[PDB]
Formats: sequence, C-alpha cells, structure tokens
Amino acid sequence: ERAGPVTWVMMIACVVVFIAMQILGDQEVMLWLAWPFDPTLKFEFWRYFTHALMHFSLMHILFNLLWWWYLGGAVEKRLGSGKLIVITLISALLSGYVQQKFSGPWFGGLSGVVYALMGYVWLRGERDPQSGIYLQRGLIIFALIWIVAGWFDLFGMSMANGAHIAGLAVGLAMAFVDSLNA
Repeated sequence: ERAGPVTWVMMIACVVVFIAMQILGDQEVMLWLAWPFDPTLKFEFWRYFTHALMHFSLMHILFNLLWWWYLGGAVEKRLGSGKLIVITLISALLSGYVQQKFSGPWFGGLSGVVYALMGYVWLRGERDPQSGIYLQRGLIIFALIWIVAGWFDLFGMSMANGAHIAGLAVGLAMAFVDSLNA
C-alpha cells in the first residue's frame, strides 16, 4: 500500500520540472511548457496539458503535491489508474482554458486538478460512501482553508478563482456521474 504509477509519475514530473525551473528560470521553462501563447504554437499539443506541471514557489508545489498524493493516490488505489488519468486530463484542460481566457497563457500548476480531486472525493463520499472514497471531516476543514487562501489571494497559487471552480465543477460532475450507477 503506497502511491500507484499515475500518482507517482505526476509527482516525479512536477519535481523534475520545478528543478528545471530553478536552474533555467521559470521563463525558459514556460517558453516550452506553457499554454500556446502564440498562433505558431497552437499545434504543440502537449501545451494544453504541460502547464499543470510547472510550479512557481515551494509553498505552491508542496501543497499541491500533498493533496495530489493523498487524494489522487486514494482515487488510484480504490478506483483505478484510468479514473485518475481522466479526472486529471479533463480538469487540466478546462481550468487551463478558463485561466487562459480571463488572464493570458502565463500560468501553471496542479491546483485546478486538486480542486477537481477535492470535489470528486467529497461528493463521491457524500453520495456513495460504499465506494471506499470520502473526504474526512478534519480534512474537509483543511481543504476549505486551502481554498480560502487561494480565493482571497492569501497565498500565491498561479491560477485564478474562475479556473479553480472549472476544476471543481469537473470533479463534481464526474463524482455525480460515477455515483449515478448504483
């Protein structure tokens, strides 16, 4: 009982990327991994996802990865690799899209995906506890605090509020759908 392959690879990739940003600077890394910021870039398709891999401070990566580890790891063990992969891909594109829409292509990090995972895990537990999946009371509280910090901009998280809701909404939709089975 550890962190599965999707859980573990993402963490590794985010770390390696953060190191690359510490050495080359953020800008050089953004140049390569950010949402297409020019028409000439619109068919470099990794860019619609690789923005989620870049973090700008230690707070930012530390907390995103704690949540990812705990929640993404829970989803992966109890529900499967494919599920985590899908939640991640969809929440990444959507939050990316909204961010980009309201504020330009210069952003990054896994917090959109974390809002999806928070909404997914909380609502699956609410609607379908027998899945094995739920957010603990204590943790609802820490989640909520983490959300507040970002909503009221008490700590720098790269992405804006409309993008985090997009992320949340995706996680809610998917839990909804998933719990619609039984």
